[PDB]
Amino acid sequence: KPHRYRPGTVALREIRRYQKSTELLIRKLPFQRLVREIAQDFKTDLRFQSSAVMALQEACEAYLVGLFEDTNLCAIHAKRVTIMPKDIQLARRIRGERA
Amino acid sequence: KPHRYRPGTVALREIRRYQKSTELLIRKLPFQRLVREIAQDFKTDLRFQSSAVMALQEACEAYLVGLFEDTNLCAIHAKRVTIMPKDIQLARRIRGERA
Amino acid sequence: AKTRSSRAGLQFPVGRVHRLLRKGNYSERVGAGAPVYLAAVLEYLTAEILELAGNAARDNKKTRIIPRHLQLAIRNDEELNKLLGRVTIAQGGVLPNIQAVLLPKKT
Amino acid sequence: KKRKRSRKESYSIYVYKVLKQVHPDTGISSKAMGIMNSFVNDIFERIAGEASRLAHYNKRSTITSREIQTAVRLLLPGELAKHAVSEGTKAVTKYTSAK
Amino acid sequence: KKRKRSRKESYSIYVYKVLKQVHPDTGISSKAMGIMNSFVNDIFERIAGEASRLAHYNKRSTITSREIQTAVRLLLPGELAKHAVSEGTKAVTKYTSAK
Amino acid sequence: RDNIQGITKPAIRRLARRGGVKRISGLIYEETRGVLKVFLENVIRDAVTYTEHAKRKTVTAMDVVYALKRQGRTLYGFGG
Amino acid sequence: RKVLRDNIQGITKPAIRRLARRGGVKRISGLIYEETRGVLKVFLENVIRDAVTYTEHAKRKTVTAMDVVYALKRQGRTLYGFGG
DNA sequence: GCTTTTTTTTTTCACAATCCCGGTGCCGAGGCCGCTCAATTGGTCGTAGACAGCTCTAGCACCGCTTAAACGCACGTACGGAATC
Ligand SMILES: [Ca+2]
Ligand SMILES: [Ca+2]
Ligand SMILES: [Ca+2]
Ligand SMILES: [K+]
Repeated sequence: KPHRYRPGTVALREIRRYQKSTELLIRKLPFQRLVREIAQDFKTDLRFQSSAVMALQEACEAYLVGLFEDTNLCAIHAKRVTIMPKDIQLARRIRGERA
Repeated sequence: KPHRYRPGTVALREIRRYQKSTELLIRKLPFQRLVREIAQDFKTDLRFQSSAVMALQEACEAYLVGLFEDTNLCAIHAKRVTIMPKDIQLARRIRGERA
Repeated sequence: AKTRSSRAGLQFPVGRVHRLLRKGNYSERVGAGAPVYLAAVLEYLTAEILELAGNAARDNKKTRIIPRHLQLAIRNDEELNKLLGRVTIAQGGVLPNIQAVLLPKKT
Repeated sequence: KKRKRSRKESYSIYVYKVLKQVHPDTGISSKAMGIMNSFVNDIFERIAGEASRLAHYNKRSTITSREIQTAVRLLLPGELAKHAVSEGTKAVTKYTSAK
Repeated sequence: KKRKRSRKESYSIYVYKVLKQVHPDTGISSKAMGIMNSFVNDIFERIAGEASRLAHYNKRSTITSREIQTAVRLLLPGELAKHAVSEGTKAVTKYTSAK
Repeated sequence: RDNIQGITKPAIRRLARRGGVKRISGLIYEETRGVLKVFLENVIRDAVTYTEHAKRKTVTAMDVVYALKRQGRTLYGFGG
Repeated sequence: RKVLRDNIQGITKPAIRRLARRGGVKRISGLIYEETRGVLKVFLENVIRDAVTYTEHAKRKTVTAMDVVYALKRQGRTLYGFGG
């Protein structure tokens, strides 16, 4: 028969991979476009120094990565393995991010 | 005439009662002594203004009430009504008061 | 004519530091010890991090320190970590850490 | 040739010098060095700021090495604080006697 | 003969003045007054510091009403910001127009 | 000197009432106590550090208030 | 020149799954991905608005890496390795 | 105590991913160099703040009341957490 890893066993592989590495995990252009998309909403016809778009990405990915950390702890607090939007909202509530 | 409120019913009354009031909930001298006790470990034969002990209490209690608020949510996140050590540790882990 | 750093036994520029102080609107007047003390503390903290980063670079069989090495040094060291609690190292990644309950049952 | 690029200061040489005192055979990446530069600048502003406030809280016009010290005690964690306080003190004591 | 209390400033006369504008019949407890006074001082120091960094970041020696405004858009939330700016502008416009 | 026990169960309950908490495990009263201790250490240390820098033997409101602010826990109504 | 598309969708499911891998997450609800985007969006709004303000104050028409950095430090999210 | 079925734990490989080396090539660390501007020296001048002296404030210690609050036990209900689906 064909091989097939049990549900979770690649997920853990992925975890080990991505914690071991430093490379940015969102695709660089879509991020770029999104930044400019959001930029507009405040001021039209604006330029960005790449270094500024990159500094935004580093900062984003970092924020999101920590949020998952806090989130996973909220899931595990509710005797789950599966993160949910209710987990995120708690992290963010406790963090002070939103009310 | 053996009249008893069921478990949780005065707890609620209390919650209502104390949220409504502003007075400090820790007895003052014991608090004072604790401050002075802790003070010694940094610098001996200190004195305190009475107002500096009150600023410390106002702050501590406020700290604690707040920490409870977040603890309570973490209880409820695990489908509990009763706050537990682990809830407090999560509250603080997410807040970043400890690892 | 000799450097205030060499007079204090230091690498970091006592003179630069003194100027940044004056010019940074921290106070009207700046004692002559201040930049000597400040420059030294900045040197001590730089050195502490460079020992550790360096070790975590040697560990990786890499001759040059990179952000990862900094991150590993800092995050793995109780105190450095606190000091840099709300700091984000670019290109640093995170410490290998998989919560226990997410591993399968070990034997 | 055209216009030469305007002077941007850096701690880079002083980081290098330090580096070779600690790990001679160890070197350092462009991005790494940028991080060191952020870190030094960071802790400047932190300590300078705390010293500014110390002086101003005591109606002092002068940030002396006393301010820088107390500041460092307020701002550094235990073992890091001590060594800081040593190396600063050392280095003033040397500076003083070398006039 | 006794005359030894310091002389320490406050915003209390202006808190009272502004109070008699919005509610001329109501007064204010001492503890309330001192919350208000901390309040003003807080926000002073918040606005000022940002404006001090705006300048220093843009290599300028002068905090102007341009920096106060920029700080204010940065430091206050949406609708408060709007009215704060609006009131700021008005006040300055009226002062150029007087002398 | 073990004044930490002066932070009674009742007083602890009260605080948690005001935090909208309904039911409380027995192990919390000690957990609370530790936390409360750590908080005070961090605030008092800093406060006294301000005291020692102004060369005094008497800790002032301001000392506290200036510490609390460093600690991000800014306090209104004691001379901010 | 041109007004931009609807890009928020470019923060793909793969990418969001990878980021939550870096965070030690093993299993992921279906609903996570859109919720993340909203969070990510609000984050970028908040920083960029602040950055653009630093831009606007300097009367420049090009957001600099330092604008981002100053904003990020304002937001309590201090970033090393891009200046200041 | 018997006896069969599940059920658990152990055995035997087959595979797939990961790891590790040497090889190859590219580019950025590293350092040299020449010039500039920012630190240093060696002056003077003013006042910040160290210091001594004094006032008197508010911090400390102790006493004895009268409660309100803590405590410590008796009793049971509703809640947490295991098990099952
Ligand atoms: Ca060494
Ligand atoms: Ca004088
Ligand atoms: Ca149940
Ligand atoms: K006194």
